[PDB]
Amino acid sequence: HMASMLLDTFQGYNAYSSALGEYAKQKNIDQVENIILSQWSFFFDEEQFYKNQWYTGAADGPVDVVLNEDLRNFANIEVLEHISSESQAIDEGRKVLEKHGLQIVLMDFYYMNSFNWKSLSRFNVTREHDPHFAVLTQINENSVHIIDPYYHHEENMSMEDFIKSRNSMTKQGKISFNSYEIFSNGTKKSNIKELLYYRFNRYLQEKMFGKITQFGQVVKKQLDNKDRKWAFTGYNCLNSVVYQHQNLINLQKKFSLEMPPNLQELLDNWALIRKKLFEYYSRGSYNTEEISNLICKVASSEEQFAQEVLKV
Ligand code: NI
Ligand code: NI
Repeated sequence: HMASMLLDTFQGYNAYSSALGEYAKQKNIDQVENIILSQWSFFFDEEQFYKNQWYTGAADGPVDVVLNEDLRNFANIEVLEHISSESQAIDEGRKVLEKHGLQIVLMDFYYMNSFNWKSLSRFNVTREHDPHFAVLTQINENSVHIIDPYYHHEENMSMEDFIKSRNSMTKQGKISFNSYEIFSNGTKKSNIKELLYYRFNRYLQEKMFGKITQFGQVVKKQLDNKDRKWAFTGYNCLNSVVYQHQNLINLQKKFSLEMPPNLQELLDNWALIRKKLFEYYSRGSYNTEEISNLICKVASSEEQFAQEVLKV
């Protein structure tokens, strides 16, 4: 685990958007960052909930397909998912690094050291096989250098561990050396007002606020206080929603946008939902009716907010 201070890597709103945005920043690719920072989305998969997979937040994953569509539609940027093999992945990395200097790779977070596993043991943290996105910067004789943009860490990983991480079965499915090529046959210029108008229109038309209500209604039905792991998953999933709210506050300041006056209050409500979910998971604090009521209140507040944003 890393000695130095944290890296000033692009946060985005999830691991995928973090990696795309950090890649775009380092390689001077315009549009990508603004398209990420203007995203406004919510999903809920009740099937994923009862499999205790990542069932809510800004976007399904690990690959953010809606973000890929936005990059194509707004900037004519195509993010191609390549698959490779145990015998080919490193040579293909060498070719990518010589041409581009960076390779975006799907990795099993289990093998990464952005989290100090030794020190976290004390706090009853488990080391899970979760998919994550890293940026490969260097291939050496027996090791590689990777950046973790989402967690603002970097490390030298053994060639053995790097290959293992990129060939691993995770809780969400199999990695086979997946990498992400950012391509344009002719980039297109988008604007902040267009990006927000399209996002907030889609949010209302697809009734994404309804998916918050669904999440809340499903929380209300968790009557078993002895099985709370869903609450930790929910806590982690909603980080993406907090990041979108903060990203929109930061867009408002940068571009002097007119916003409804309760954006910070909505962010605060999401932070409270996350606090109550974590403390419920951790030591059984609060109750599922209390948490459900708050999720259903924010659902209505988010519907109203999206309507008010589209008027201005
Ligand atoms: Ni650290
Ligand atoms: Ni800590």
